[PDB]
Amino acid sequence: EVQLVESGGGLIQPGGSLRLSCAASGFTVSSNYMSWVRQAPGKGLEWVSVIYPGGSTFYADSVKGRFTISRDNSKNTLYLQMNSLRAEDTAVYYCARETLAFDYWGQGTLVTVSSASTKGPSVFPLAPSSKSTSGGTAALGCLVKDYFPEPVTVSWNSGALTSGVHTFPAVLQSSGLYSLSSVVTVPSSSLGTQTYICNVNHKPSNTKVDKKVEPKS
Amino acid sequence: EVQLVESGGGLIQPGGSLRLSCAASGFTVSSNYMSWVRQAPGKGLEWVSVIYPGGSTFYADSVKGRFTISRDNSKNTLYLQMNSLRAEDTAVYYCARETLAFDYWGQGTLVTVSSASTKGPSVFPLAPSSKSTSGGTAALGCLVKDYFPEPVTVSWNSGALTSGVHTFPAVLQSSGLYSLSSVVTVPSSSLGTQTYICNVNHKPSNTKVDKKVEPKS
Amino acid sequence: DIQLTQSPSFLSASVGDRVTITCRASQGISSYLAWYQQKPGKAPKLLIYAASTLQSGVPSRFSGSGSGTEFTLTISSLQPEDFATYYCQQLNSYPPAFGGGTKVEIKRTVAAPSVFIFPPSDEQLKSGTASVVCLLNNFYPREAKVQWKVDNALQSGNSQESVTEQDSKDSTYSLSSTLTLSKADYEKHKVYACEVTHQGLSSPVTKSFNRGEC
Amino acid sequence: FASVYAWNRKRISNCVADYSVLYNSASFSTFKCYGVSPTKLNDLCFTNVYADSFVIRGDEVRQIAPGQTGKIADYNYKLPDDFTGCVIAWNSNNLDSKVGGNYNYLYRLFRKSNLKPFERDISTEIYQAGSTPCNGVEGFNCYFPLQSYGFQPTNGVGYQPYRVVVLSFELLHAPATVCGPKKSTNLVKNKCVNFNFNGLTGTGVLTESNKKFLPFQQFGRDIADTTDAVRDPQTLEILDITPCSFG
Ligand SMILES: *[C@@H]1O[C@H](CO)[C@@H](O[C@@H]2O[C@H](CO)[C@@H](O)[C@H](O)[C@H]2NC(C)=O)[C@H](O)[C@H]1NC(C)=O
Repeated sequence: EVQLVESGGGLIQPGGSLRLSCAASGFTVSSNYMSWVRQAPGKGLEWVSVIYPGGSTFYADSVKGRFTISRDNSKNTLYLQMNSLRAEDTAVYYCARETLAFDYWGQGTLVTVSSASTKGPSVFPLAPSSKSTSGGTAALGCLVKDYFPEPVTVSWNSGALTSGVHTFPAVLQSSGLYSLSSVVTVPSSSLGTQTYICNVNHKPSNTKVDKKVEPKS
Repeated sequence: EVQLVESGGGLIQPGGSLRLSCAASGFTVSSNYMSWVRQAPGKGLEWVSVIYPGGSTFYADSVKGRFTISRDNSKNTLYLQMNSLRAEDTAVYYCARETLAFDYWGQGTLVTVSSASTKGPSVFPLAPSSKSTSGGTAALGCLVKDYFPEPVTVSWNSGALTSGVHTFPAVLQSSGLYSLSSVVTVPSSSLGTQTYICNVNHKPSNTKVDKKVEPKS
Repeated sequence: DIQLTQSPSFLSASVGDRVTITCRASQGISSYLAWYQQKPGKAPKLLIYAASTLQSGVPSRFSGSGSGTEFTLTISSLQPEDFATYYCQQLNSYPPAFGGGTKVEIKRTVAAPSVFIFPPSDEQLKSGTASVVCLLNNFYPREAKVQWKVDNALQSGNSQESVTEQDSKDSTYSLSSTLTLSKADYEKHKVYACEVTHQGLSSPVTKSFNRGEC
Repeated sequence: FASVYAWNRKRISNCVADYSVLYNSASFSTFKCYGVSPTKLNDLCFTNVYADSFVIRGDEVRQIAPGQTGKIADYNYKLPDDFTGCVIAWNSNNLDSKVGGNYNYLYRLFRKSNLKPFERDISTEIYQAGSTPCNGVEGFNCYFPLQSYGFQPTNGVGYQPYRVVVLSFELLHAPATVCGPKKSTNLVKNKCVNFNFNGLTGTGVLTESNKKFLPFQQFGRDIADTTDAVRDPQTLEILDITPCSFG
């Protein structure tokens, strides 16, 4: 029935700002209790703000002030204009239609780092090897390292291989930059035979690189 | 002299919106009576809005309110920001420079369907056959069916053959999707001899497929 | 009260002749309007000024005749290249009223159609539906009849036609009729036939195939 | 009358204005008053009255009003936003429209910028449209700025000529000027009455006199300074004023 979608997340520094648009795909945002739910990664949820069908605000505890909600019924859009982010909210944002309980609430992200990295990958191919080979299968992958702007994706063969493809959670180094490695197993009879090209895309930047993984020389 | 071009048409649903830019290729849109003329397909024209050299609006009858015109002289652009389209305007839009009469008015389209199809073609080649053959010539073509997003094009050999190539008006089925077939005649001595590949392009989507038509097996 | 202008549409003629089109005005208007030429799939172009002072960049074939009401345009010595509609307007007043448009045909004589029937492609029968196309190529009188027959049963209510604009070169029409069936129902009959009736044919022409015969 | 793009401007001045002969003439198709409702005009006084005159179409009489837009109010004749006077308009098809078209009534249809209120512009420069200097030559990128109503007697209403007069009462800072009318009744005698003689308000019995004022003196006074005689403005006869009885 109702398929709420949201847009507006990105990266910014303190004292910044940002408008989020809970695009009410679905009907009648003019007369429904709507709200913003927040969670930091690895943490439980948290509640932010709420609009009444009739107009009221009641913001949360720590984000009291400095944070503004509104709606637009003719456009069927909820508007969340924030500013002066203590950067301590770096979180994954949700907007949900409270219907006597909740449910019906899309998703959308944000990060408020106090830096300006947004560099992108450093990609290497981790070759299939006999030390990775065992019997019928052997594993190969791609190591994408040293990037700040958290959302990064690596696919295998433009999205073709879904078997054995497993991207591991990115790791945050002491340098302050993230790194990860995605690996997939494939029959050992098929070491170099078919195509295995990892497609690296960095969305905050505009990096797109395809790297082929082949057995060691 | 003056060669008004316009841009901004597409597809949207009710309560939507859209800015149209009558790009004044040509001079002095700062001091001319400009207007928007509308026609539904198969129908006569209709008048929408008008700007004065000095600023006034006077919108039409049914589109009274909910519809906004403006200019930009330094950019030489007319701006038509509409919203909340009753979808009952699905029409072919024109912007004309009223010079004591009218004339000088480019073209530009729009559709406001309450659906979200935008699928694309279903292409088949209609082979040249003896039942289509008669004496010196025989006809072959391409059937492109079941698509919603009205503007679709089929060319013959990347635009090479202009003789006998005739695309027939698309037909709207009960299913709600369009369909059409484009056919071209070619000497019967040349059934399979040369290249006859129909190039199907669907612009609202991004479909591009070339289909070869050959005599029946 | 708005003006409602009217026009006696659907003209038909030959080349080099005289034709005359009037435009009613169902209120007292003065003498300021305008005529337009709308070729199909294009932008209009105004010919007659706010009365009869034909705007420049036009040939000497149009003769706008103005009055208080009942305005009238006249083409003398036609030329094969005016395949479009002609509208009225009404300058001066902001919200203006438009006409109804007059398409004009170009009489030819008697040119029968080339007929051609196309069976459904093997790709489509996989999908589970069968389109059976029948084409009528070049032809003056558009008043053509397309009768589909399936195993000699006249088929009613599963076809659609469309027709092209009168051709700017040879002033002919072309018509495509599509018969739509399910794969299941298609596979239940043998002969598919398309019988075309037309003034240039002494008796109707049938093009037909037999499902499943290479 | 006068064109619409060069309206006239008559400055009515000190006199006795009777807006009742206007208000009740029933020959006017439009009589709107803005600063002041019509019936109270013959009871007020201003410094100056201006009267502007011109001729327009039938359905452009709705742009002669404070706060409108359109080719007439934009650049032909603009009324300020706190107008005070009244606008009068009546149809004149038989006088101004002539068979074959009366092409002597023009209006301006192009201007750089809308008029200031009560501003007037009779220039005839070519409205240079295209960046290309017109050089005073017609053609493309340059329009003549004046068009003409071609009025014809067989025109539907709303295309027949209407004549318009805009009265604008203004009050600068002078000492006085034109005033409405002076409604007066009849003079009775030999009865204790409540009287007003062009300003002199009093009570008493009025009686025929036999004194003779000088021909510029209005009323007479007694010793101890009480009004005891008046002169009737209309007939110019002296009347004594005695108090009515008390005791
Ligand atoms: C004011 O007007 C009245 C009439 O409206 C004048 O009365 C006239 O007086 C003369 C005397 O010289 C008579 O012969 C006329 O017959 C009167 N007219 C009427 C209608 O009665 C009066 O004279 C005017 N005031 C002044 C100062 O002249």
